[PDB]
Amino acid sequence: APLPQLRAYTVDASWLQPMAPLQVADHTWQIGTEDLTALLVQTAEGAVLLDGGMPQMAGHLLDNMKLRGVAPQDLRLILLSHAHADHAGPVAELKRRTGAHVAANAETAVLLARGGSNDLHFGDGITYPPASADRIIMDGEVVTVGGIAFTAHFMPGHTPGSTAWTWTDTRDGKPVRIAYADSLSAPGYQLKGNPRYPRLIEDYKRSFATVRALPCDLLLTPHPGASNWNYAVGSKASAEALTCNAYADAAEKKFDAQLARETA
Amino acid sequence: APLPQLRAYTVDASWLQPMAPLQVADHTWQIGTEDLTALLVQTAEGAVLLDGGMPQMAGHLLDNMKLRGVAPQDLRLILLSHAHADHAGPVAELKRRTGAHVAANAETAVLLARGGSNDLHFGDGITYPPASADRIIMDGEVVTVGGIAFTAHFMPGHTPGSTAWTWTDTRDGKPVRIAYADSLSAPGYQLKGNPRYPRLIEDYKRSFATVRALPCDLLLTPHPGASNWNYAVGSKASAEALTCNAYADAAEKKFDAQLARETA
Amino acid sequence: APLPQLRAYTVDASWLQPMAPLQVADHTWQIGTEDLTALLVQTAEGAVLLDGGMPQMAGHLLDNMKLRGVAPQDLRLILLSHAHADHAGPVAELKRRTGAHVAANAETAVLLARGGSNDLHFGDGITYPPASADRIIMDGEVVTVGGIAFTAHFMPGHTPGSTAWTWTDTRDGKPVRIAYADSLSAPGYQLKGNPRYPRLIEDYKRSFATVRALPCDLLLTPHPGASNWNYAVGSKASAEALTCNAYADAAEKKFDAQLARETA
Amino acid sequence: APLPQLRAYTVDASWLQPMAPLQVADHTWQIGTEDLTALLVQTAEGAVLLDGGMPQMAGHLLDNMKLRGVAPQDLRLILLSHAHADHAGPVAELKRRTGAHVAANAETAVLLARGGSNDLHFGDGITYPPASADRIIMDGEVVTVGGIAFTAHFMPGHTPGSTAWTWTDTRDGKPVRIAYADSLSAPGYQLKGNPRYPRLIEDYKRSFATVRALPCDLLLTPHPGASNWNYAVGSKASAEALTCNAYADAAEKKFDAQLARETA
Ligand SMILES: CO[C@@]1(NC(=O)[C@@H](C)C(=O)O)C(=O)N2C(C(=O)O)=C(C)CO[C@@H]21
Ligand SMILES: CO[C@@]1(NC(=O)[C@@H](C)C(=O)O)C(=O)N2C(C(=O)O)=C(C)CO[C@@H]21
Ligand SMILES: CO[C@@]1(NC(=O)[C@@H](C)C(=O)O)C(=O)N2C(C(=O)O)=C(C)CO[C@@H]21
Ligand SMILES: CO[C@@]1(NC(=O)[C@@H](C)C(=O)O)C(=O)N2C(C(=O)O)=C(C)CO[C@@H]21
Ligand SMILES: [Zn+2]
Ligand SMILES: [Zn+2]
Ligand SMILES: [Zn+2]
Ligand SMILES: [Zn+2]
Ligand SMILES: [Zn+2]
Ligand SMILES: [Zn+2]
Ligand SMILES: [Zn+2]
Ligand SMILES: [Zn+2]
Repeated sequence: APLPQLRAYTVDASWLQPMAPLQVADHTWQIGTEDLTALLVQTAEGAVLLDGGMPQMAGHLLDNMKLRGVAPQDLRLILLSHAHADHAGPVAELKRRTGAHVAANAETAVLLARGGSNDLHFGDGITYPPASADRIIMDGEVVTVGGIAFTAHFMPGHTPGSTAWTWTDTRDGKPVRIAYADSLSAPGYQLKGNPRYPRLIEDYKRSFATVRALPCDLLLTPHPGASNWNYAVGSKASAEALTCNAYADAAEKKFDAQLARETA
Repeated sequence: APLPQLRAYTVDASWLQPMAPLQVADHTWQIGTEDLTALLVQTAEGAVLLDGGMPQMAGHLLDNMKLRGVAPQDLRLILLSHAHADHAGPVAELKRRTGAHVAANAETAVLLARGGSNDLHFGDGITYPPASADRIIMDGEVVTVGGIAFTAHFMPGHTPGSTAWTWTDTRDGKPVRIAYADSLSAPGYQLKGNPRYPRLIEDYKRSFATVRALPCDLLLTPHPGASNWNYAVGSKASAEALTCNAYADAAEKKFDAQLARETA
Repeated sequence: APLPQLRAYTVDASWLQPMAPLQVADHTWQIGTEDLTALLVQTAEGAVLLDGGMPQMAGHLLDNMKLRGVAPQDLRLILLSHAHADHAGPVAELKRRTGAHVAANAETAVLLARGGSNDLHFGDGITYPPASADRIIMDGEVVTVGGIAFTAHFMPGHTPGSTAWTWTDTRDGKPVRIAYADSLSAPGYQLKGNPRYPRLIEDYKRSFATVRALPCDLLLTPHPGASNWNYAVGSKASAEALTCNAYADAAEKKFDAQLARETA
Repeated sequence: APLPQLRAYTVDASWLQPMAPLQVADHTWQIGTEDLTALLVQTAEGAVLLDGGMPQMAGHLLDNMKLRGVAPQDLRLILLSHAHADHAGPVAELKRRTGAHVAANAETAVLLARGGSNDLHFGDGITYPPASADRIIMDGEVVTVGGIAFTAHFMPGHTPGSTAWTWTDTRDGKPVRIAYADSLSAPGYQLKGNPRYPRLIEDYKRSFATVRALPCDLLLTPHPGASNWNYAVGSKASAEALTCNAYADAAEKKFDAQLARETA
């Protein structure tokens, strides 16, 4: 009766379905897969990547960047929603091959520094190659790259270092306010009385309020289905998208229903 | 006209005035200096150290531990109020010579991991030897060592990872509630509109409320004068001590007066 | 045509076949599996663990330590042959649950710090949870725990930080010289002209000489079959064991034959 | 009788005497001070910095880079001779302000990661702000930036991670072979029987041989006086420079004389 074999982190095939760059605004592009968001922001002094997807998407991300005429040495900064394997996967590899820097909060940095191991909820089930954060950022801090300002809004819950990012792009000269909000889901989390996360419910609730007040004309999420995006239909991909008010309100209903039946 | 020489971190002589162990409760001992708190908690399965003082206090701390009959290999865990050079100084050296582990929150851990460099307010002026946190702890988490439970209460302000520690000791069988609260001071901090700490005032204000609600019969602070302790007078050292309500209220008045004249 | 799924590191079932502690000398015990070595050395002031095996062996190792009456807080130090997933697997978990310290050379430490990712030969195929080395040790340095002295002998090759450990135990008062030598194999390695390891052949050759001159009356290896141990047969497990001279000489023949046909 | 105050690392004033860029070859420039070498190599795809000097030279280095028309975001890579405070001082600050990457061997990386603390010979006397290495390089590995190839040659001694760097520049179309060799000095080191560095003498001796065989038409050292450079006299600065054979031979004589009188 030998000990069990290691099991790999296997996801849906749509999460790994490569797609060509889809334009969101004048400078923002979706370069991930059909069901996993990876945002590229092209500026005058370099490019910014927000999330990367699964660990095996590093090559694909570099291909799409090459399609936009962004050389590896042109990727200046990597930003994260939260340091889980399905969003921060290729960060370590992308750092070795692009010469980019990684800005994250303290909670995301320590999790990224241990490759997602010892997760508060998942343990060691979803390990990815570890990467080191180069710059610790605080709640409400401003990151500027080539004239575009990225504001961090801490929204703890899914992970302690969950972050929503907001910046103002243009839609052919028309200023658009874009908010990239993190996941508000608690898949399988023990919500009440979790010894690894005592103030979990208080963090989630305040985070629901933080997403509602985001300056946002167009919302995006690490999973496009969470904000009702559909990357397949190209031009019509943002048609049935959700506001921030709808996003936080629908996520809270699921949280409360889950919180209620957890007591049963 | 050469570039200026490096300058060392020099403190008051009372901060480095060694003192014999002073008993606080049945298991809690003060083993630091006259004006710098270093708390030793002796249990059945090992000892816990809360803060260490200046970097040059490592030898003195080990001497006082030897006086209490605590061998180096008996120090099991090191806890921190905040990872500044005058409180977390000897941590790196104490880890090499005691085989102890260090529990800290994410914000304190990243600061401890870079030896206090790149401080949000002090820059590189107060560098100390870096040490690595072994266990990341969350707000309200419980650390237990030999039957004594240590609860963490996040109180950001002085540093982003400022933590107050509470535990229940005895005073000859009589249960006493001890709270070791961090500094609530902002010495020279730019409070309003600090780009390195945008939500600084909101963190301080909520932290004033957090210290008021601490379960506490006897309060201690990293600087004994802040809670009106006087380690010199031995038995009478806790006579004119302050409550948590008085501590947070007096610190807030100074904060507001400082906040008010900062606008001038 | 989606991107391929992650694959887990799967090994032979004998590598994960738990076994009861098998005594090697008066203080040295084998507490790993049938085909994976994990050595426990019990002293007067604590215990030392050499290697741990696969990542999923942490619980089993703690059980065997409990069988020898070694509490988790009695494990003082963890030593490594090399920081590959099949030998340094449970180190990160064993540190969280035993309060132990990890001594390794610089090369092993950086590899352990990135969880075996970005391997010089294996890439990211064999990732394990990352752990941090607490004490950097040099070639020929002495580690002492409870009167037993452990000498490190650098033997680069399999990994840049490969280390053989030697110490003198007793066999009922009779002093025995034990050498725990690392693997001398290069499974699938590109030997000549490897850009990630330019001086690879020079390191291997000098390492063959280093193992020959080890003070050794009884040799052990991370894979028991490499030194012709057979952990199943209990008392007869060390019968057909190899000397250090035979071990290094047989490994060199395979290296040269592999080096010769690599040119073809 | 209080404990002593911390003391700062104070050097000679010539070590901090800023100087304008002095041209060494078509692409190599000296941008440090009069008695501390900091080499800038300008290529088609970016710039490379070799060493930085004292920690307070970060601003000066960026000024000289601005004089050569090298923006901060144009510094792609930082290379180190050894991670002591007087050569690797501004690395941490230069990483935050240039978006550059740091390549170092394992031994230099761990020392750089702890800010030079716990030195094998100096203890905590010469602490500098810690920085993290982004890419671990092996002995003889090739680093290429914009068509210029940098070869690492490990030469342990002064520190375990001491590295000499060689590359081929031009002197108006004429190919020149430049070797930047590390210090071969052991100032105050205990050479024979040092428990922190057991094989110290063997490392130094083999390192004397490694510097002799360096492909070198023009040698430079972290301290210009060690190779008989004189940065003050501008055009005549490389007049009385030493070969590699002379450099290693003169350093060995001092080592042996020091080794001989250490036995007395
Ligand atoms: C770690 O990755 C996730 N979880 C899993 O893949 C497994 C472990 C599972 O929960 O079944 C996780 O969190 N995600 C999110 C998210 O909203 O972030 C959603 C929607 C669910 O999928 C990924
Ligand atoms: C970094 O150490 C401190 N600051 C200094 O020593 C210098 C830099 C200074 O501010 O003049 C700091 O913070 N302390 C506290 C505290 O309450 O924590 C008090 C009361 C003031 O002294 C120390
Ligand atoms: C990373 O673990 C090893 N390699 C593998 O499991 C796969 C990747 C494989 O090479 O097929 C590795 O090295 N080992 C050794 C050793 O001597 O250390 C031997 C004998 C072969 O197995 C393990
Ligand atoms: C750590 O910096 C050094 N040492 C000191 O500054 C003090 C501590 C001292 O030894 O008196 C050190 O090593 N250097 C070298 C070198 O060759 O690298 C030389 C020539 C001497 O100066 C610097
Ligand atoms: Zn997730
Ligand atoms: Zn997800
Ligand atoms: Zn402080
Ligand atoms: Zn203080
Ligand atoms: Zn291996
Ligand atoms: Zn193996
Ligand atoms: Zn030096
Ligand atoms: Zn020097």
